Amino acid sequence: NWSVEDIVKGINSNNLESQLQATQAARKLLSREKQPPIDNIIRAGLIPKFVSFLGKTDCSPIQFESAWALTNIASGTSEQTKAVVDGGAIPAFISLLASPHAHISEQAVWALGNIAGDGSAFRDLVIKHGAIDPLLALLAVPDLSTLACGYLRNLTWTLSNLCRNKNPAPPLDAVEQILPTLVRLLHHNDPEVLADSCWAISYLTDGPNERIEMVVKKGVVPQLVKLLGATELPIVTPALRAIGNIVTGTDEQTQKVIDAGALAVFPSLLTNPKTNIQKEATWTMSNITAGRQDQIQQVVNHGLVPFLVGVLSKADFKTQKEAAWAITNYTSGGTVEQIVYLVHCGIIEPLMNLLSAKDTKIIQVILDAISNIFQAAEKLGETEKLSIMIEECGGLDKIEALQRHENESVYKASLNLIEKYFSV
Amino acid sequence: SQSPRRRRSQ
Repeated sequence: NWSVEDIVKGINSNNLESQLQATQAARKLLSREKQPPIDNIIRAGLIPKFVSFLGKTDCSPIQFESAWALTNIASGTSEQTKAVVDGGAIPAFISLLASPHAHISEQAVWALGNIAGDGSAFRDLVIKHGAIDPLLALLAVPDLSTLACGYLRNLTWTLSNLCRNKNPAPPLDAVEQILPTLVRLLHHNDPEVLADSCWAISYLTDGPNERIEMVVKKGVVPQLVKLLGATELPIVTPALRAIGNIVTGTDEQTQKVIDAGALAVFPSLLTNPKTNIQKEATWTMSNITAGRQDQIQQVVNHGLVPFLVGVLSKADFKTQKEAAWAITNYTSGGTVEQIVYLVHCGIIEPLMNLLSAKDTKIIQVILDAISNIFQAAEKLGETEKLSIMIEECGGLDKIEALQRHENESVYKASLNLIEKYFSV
Repeated sequence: SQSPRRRRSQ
């Protein structure tokens, strides 16, 4: 509607009502779907004026309009977000969290979410300015259901950004301060609150075992497993990420996931029509089969080996690569009986067919698993029985062709295989 | 991961 030129004229008028009308006009310009003129507004020098309007407690309308305008500037590129921070906006927005007007405090929540979402530095800067205490105070009600639903979703999303990003991860004391509120939100019945809570938990568990432990010790794994079975893709996706993260930790952290019943949802996850769900579920499997023999046994007992055979047989190639890793981890740590069971489920033929892949890493992984299965066969005396199985499905052709392959590890291992199990 | 930034188009 208005031109930037006219907005500037109104803002510079030193007439509060004229300034309000011009700030609202800026807000509407910045709120249009078609390429908002953010850089034009910044170049006109308006950010410092918007920031000063955030402090006009006597004129809450101009606080709201300035907050909205600045929110949308901070929603753009890093350099645009930086312009808002450089104008002094962080402490001004934190001051607005205590506004008696819900729509104004909500806009400050939103703006701080955008600023913290830029990256690690601005996230930690929002924290150093003291955003966490007043953010959490807005949620200190006995039942979250009494809060307005849009208000609650905005607070959850902003808290999730305070949990987001690495190098560095969020300060340990900030995480520990936020976590109990996060756990409340993870048990709330709104699907958008649930999704962003799950995302927050997935960020917190994307790191070293000490960070996983701080989440797992709050008892959220059962709720994560429940959400793993949700019908809403926007909930299953972060729930699976968080579960996947947790099983990259210690065998005891992985056991909590198994204890909570996660493996029973993997028949559905490993056949999920959404390829990134299948991929992440198979990746998660590969870190469970890297565990203890008793954890491999629970994978067996839940009937999941046929599902791994399936994904190896037919899936998106990235998923098939995760399955190859799941099998190599299984054969690396499993008992002889567990490895025998894997052959009886049909692993050999799909394993052999993937030796035709161009990818050099997957060849080594598959060759490594064939090795581990042969070592199981040696312990039993059936090395030749296995060599005919690999022969019958056209496998021997592939290991044979592979000793003349560019890779050192591929040529060495494939030749070692030919020499030890396919000779006179 | 989801979008770190949200514009209010309202």
